[PDB]
Amino acid sequence: AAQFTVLSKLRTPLGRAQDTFQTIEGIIRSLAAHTLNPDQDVSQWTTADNDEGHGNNQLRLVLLLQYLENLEKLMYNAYEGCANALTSPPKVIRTFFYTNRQTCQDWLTRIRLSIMRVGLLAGQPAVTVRHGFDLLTEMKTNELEVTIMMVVEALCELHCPEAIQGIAVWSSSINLLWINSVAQQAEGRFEKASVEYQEHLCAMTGVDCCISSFDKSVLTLANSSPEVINYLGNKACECYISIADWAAVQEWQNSIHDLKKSTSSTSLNLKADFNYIKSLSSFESGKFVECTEQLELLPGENINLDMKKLLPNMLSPDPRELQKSIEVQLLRSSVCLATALNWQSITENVVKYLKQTSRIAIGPLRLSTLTVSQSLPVLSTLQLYCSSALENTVSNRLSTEDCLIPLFSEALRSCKQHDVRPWMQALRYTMYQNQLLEKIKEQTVPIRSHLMELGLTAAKFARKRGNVSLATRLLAQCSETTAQDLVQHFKKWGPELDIEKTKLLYTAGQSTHAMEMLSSCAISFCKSVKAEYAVAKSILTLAKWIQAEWKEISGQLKQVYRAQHQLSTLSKNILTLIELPSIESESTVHIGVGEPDFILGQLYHLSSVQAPEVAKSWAALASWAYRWGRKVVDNASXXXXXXXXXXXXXXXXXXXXXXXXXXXXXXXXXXXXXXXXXXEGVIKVWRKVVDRIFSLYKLSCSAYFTFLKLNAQSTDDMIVMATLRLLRLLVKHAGELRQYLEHGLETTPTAPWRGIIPQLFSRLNHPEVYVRQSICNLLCRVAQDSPHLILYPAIVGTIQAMMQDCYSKIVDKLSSANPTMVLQVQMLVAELRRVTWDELWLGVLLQQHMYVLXXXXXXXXXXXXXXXXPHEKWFQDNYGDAIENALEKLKXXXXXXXXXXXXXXXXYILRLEEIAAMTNTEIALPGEVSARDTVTIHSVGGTITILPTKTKPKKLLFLGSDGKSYPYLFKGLEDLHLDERIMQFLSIVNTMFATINRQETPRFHARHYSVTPLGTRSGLIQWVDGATPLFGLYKRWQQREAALQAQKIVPRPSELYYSKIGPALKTVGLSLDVSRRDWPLHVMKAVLEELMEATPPNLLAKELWSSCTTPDEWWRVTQSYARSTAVMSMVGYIIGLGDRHLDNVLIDMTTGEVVHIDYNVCFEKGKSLRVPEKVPFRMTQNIETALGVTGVEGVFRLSCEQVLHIMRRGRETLLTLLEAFVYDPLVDWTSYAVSVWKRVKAKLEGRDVDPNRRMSVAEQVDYVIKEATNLDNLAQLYEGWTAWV
Ligand SMILES: O=P(O)(O)O[C@H]1[C@H](OP(=O)(O)O)[C@H](OP(=O)(O)O)[C@H](OP(=O)(O)O)[C@@H](OP(=O)(O)O)[C@H]1OP(=O)(O)O
Ligand SMILES: Nc1ncnc2c1ncn2[C@@H]1O[C@H](COP(=O)(O)OP(=O)(O)NP(=O)(O)O)[C@@H](O)[C@H]1O
Repeated sequence: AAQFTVLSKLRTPLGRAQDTFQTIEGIIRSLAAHTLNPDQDVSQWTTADNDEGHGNNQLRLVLLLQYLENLEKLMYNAYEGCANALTSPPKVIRTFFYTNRQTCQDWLTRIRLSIMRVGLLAGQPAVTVRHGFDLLTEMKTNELEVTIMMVVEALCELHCPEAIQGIAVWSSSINLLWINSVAQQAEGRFEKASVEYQEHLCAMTGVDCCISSFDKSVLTLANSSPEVINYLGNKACECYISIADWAAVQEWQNSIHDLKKSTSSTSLNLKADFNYIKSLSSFESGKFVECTEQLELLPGENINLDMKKLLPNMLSPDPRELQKSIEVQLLRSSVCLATALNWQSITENVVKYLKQTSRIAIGPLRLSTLTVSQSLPVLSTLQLYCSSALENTVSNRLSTEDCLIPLFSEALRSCKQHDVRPWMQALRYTMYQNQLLEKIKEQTVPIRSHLMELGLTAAKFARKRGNVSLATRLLAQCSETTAQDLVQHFKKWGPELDIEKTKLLYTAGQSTHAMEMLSSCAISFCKSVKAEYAVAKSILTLAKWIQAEWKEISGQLKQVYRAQHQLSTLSKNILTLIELPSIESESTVHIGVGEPDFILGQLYHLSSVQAPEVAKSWAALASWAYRWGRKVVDNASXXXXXXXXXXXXXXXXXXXXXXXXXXXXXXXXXXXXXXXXXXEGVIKVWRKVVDRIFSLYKLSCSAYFTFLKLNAQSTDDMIVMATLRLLRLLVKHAGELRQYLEHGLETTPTAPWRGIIPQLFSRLNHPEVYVRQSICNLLCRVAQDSPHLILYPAIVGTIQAMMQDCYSKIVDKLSSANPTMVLQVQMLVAELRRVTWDELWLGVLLQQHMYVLXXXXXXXXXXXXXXXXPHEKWFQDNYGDAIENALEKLKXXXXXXXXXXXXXXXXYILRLEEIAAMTNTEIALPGEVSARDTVTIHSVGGTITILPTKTKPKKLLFLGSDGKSYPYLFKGLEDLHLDERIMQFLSIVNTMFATINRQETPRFHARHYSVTPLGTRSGLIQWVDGATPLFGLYKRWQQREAALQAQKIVPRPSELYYSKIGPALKTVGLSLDVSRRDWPLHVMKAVLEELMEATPPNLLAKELWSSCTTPDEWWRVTQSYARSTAVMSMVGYIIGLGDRHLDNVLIDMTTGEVVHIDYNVCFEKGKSLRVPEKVPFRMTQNIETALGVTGVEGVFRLSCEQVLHIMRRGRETLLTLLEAFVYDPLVDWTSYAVSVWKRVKAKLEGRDVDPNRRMSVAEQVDYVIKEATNLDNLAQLYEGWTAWV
């Protein structure tokens, strides 16, 4: 319909071009006016004949908005155009829409204000958000506050506090301190938002309107225009209603009435049916008489004592009204059933009522599919589930498990992105059944456990968002206004309830009381029957809380330590917990280990022994032991004295004792030192002391091995860290603690080692004997049941005998299960290596022509001819006279003629038959690290394409069993060994975002491809599909502009830049012959400014908008793009990625994510070039506009801060991996690697640019953004970078 309207020059059956606009404008204005006053009763939009017409009204309202959205897109494409998103319309249409652009834009900006209200009414925040952003962008020259209000409300409905915060900062640069409060409410903090709203209202009116609430001192620690006043007043009521605080609602109503009567506002009025609120309060309080009496005033069919027309007339198409109607119907059914209990008397009519209610409640879920939303409504889903549960209990009389709401504790780890309202609705309908159980004499289903589970989960979610009052009420209900009250009232779900109470006490501010309660609870849990997950959780929580207050708790730990070798409540409790009866001695930790630090180790050991099935207990103990072991070993670089004195039957004894442990080939050095100092039983004491010093490493190794064995449950990020630590300790110290490493490696599984395989292969040249054997055995074992990860590396390596015997053994071991596969793999590798002739001859001739102006040339030519002796036959039959020509020219135009002929014949498409072809192959694809069900190669592409201007790349495709094509890129003489390390690093970084990705719609991810080297110079790189280069959009825009200007090729970036820098330099005195270094800064800034003003800054934004189908999809794609850009910007700045031109940045229109390809200018290599680069990442005009109206002030900055926080927390693993990359014999860095590692470490530690000052995450993000967005740095950049676009 939209296409027909645009293609007809707006001349539809509705009338002329103006009649259509007038009709749409009138309908939109009427609907918008009805939003302000819900009593307008718009004809054909608020009335229906039955319950089915009402759903149709909402459907029609959504369709109208979709039609307008498509019409605008088509008009824009008609007068401006796109780049592959939409097809160019005919010339006649383009000519008409180009001369009428002003009228079309004026009409749109004229109705944009009403469209936002209509979108807000229809429950489609995406429409109003997009329209608001478009309206704000045009406002570059009191309608500004209304737009901000609608935009903030829409963003609040979408649960996007980051965008709200960005908008607050953006608006602060134009009396808008109330936006932050809405941001707080968008995160689920209803208790704090109401207080902030009251504080703002008391200042915008001058009259105090506060109400009684929880202690404001601890509330903050746990987490003038009439329109603004009314908006804030209504939001406060909404916040109070969300947590179901009826008393607070009544108090707020009284306060609002008093404030209105004390200021004669005449415009401030709460828009909320209080009769419905009173009915809800009465129903929840158990007073069914008052509830049924109050329900008679609400609209709709009378309470049960036709079925199709249950909803009343004049109903607004607002989903909020539908939710209220459904709630009223549910309450009526519940009251009717309760009165009927005290089976077809009053059970026959209620079933039909509930069935109709359920049929109506599925409307919103159905509408959620018409628009690609990727998610279902939350309140609407629970309404339908509650109706189903009520229907089941009315017919089964609470006798089947289907009568309960399917809300369990499992939602704790899968629904962290939702507020507490769903739990409130579930609890409201569950308590009714619990109370109803008292009127059923027959057997029923146990609801007490379900109620306890729901209450505990609701309390946990309430505490996680600062709602102390709600959490207190829920905990009290489960247990059947000041912190002191909570302390005096709280100090299969027993242990969970106790731990939750302790956590709430800690959140309220009483850390000492919470610690004491946890200690008392742990002492009892350690003497329980099961206590599996209860002891570990309590001990780990107590240990974590102790580290927080390390300054105020260090004194107590010392006292408890001294008390053990011979006290407050917490100290005595800790003493009793560690002194419990069933491996760490004080002698091995009395050298450089702090006294309070030993208590933590004992606590970790106790947690690990009381719960051997918990992986967390082992990981914590292993980490603590490893850190202290490294510290004691670094710092160290009675029985012993008695043994030495007895075995040596005054200064000599002291010297010998000092030399025995001075700095412990070691045996020879010790013997020489002893002989030179004293002048053989010293070997026993020396061995005993060296073994005692390495006790921490042994304990850490045992704990790490146990943790890895328990993961054959825990995040892979921790697994990679443990494996890296074990490998590093085994490489560094191998002979001192070999007894543990040997057995552990011989018994450890092979699943947690699939992430450090390259490091294992790299450490195969260790200067030891059993170390190499152990690594080889581990790799051989990994090959079994998983040969797709050892096949290519072993085959390439086998194609210093230490680095050869291991590879041969691995290949032999892997060939014992499929010799045919190994042979085919070797044949394929050989064919690929030989498919890298004409190219060699051309290169040799070109090099000789330049190196000529003797015997070296003759020798090189002879070697090349000897090396060259389907495709080779043709080359030989066509140029076999080369040898004769070279021999005749030895005693020289033949070489020049051959080179010229080759160059002329060079100026792509090849065939596989002439350059063999297998089928039904069972070889793994080149790179299947993450593939549970590996796909084998099925065929090979019959054609090969050669990429021009980029050396000699070959695009080869591979067929799979899944009938899908997998493109690849073959490179010759590139040495892609370093790229593989970068790709592995990217995967390790992505590994740290697994936890945060479970409760965030826009996932934190860094797109990357696979790199498979095929030797020392060649390699196979994966091809990225679905992502287009950013330069394409600029090129298409240039072509469109040229075509438009032709009526009434395109220049290259260098040609366009010089054409402007020439006259500018000539107008000041200098000339083009002057060196680029000696160029005025003002001239460069002026040319950059002139170039930016000529290019449109919304190319990418418009392309992304035109690619999406619905507003919801547009919002999802925009958020995905912002988060991906932030993640890649921080990753690139941390590693030091450079050369970020338009051809190296790709964009996936399907999802909105970005992906980089070239990585040869990493590790700050772009800073030292002919034209140095001073920007950390690309933040040009087009990149910033695609982020929205606020730019880098909202989601981008916050996402960047989050990414930096995660990296700073997990920098240990990144540095460990980088160290391994540095010490790699297969990586060609050319102490450059040491400098690179130090630079990365400094950036990760926050000490990027500072002598001794350590910056913060926010400061670092701000500094990087400022350095990447300033015009002074973008002007003095290479012209090929295209800083103006
Ligand atoms: O109360 P719980 O249900 O046990 O929640 C805890 C804990 O919550 P609190 O910090 O509010 O006490 C943390 O939840 P998030 O921070 O991830 O939202 C997190 O612990 P940390 O972040 O402090 O490490 C995680 O525990 P963990 O990360 O160790 O798995 C989690 O669940 P569990 O404690 O049950 O594991
Ligand atoms: N993984 C990839 N996926 C898709 N396209 C790619 C990939 N890698 C490179 N390309 C593109 O395919 C071509 C490969 O040629 P390439 O050799 O990378 O260009 P180049 O000028 O030599 N830059 P460089 O790679 O640093 O030498 C270029 O046009 C790249 O933009």
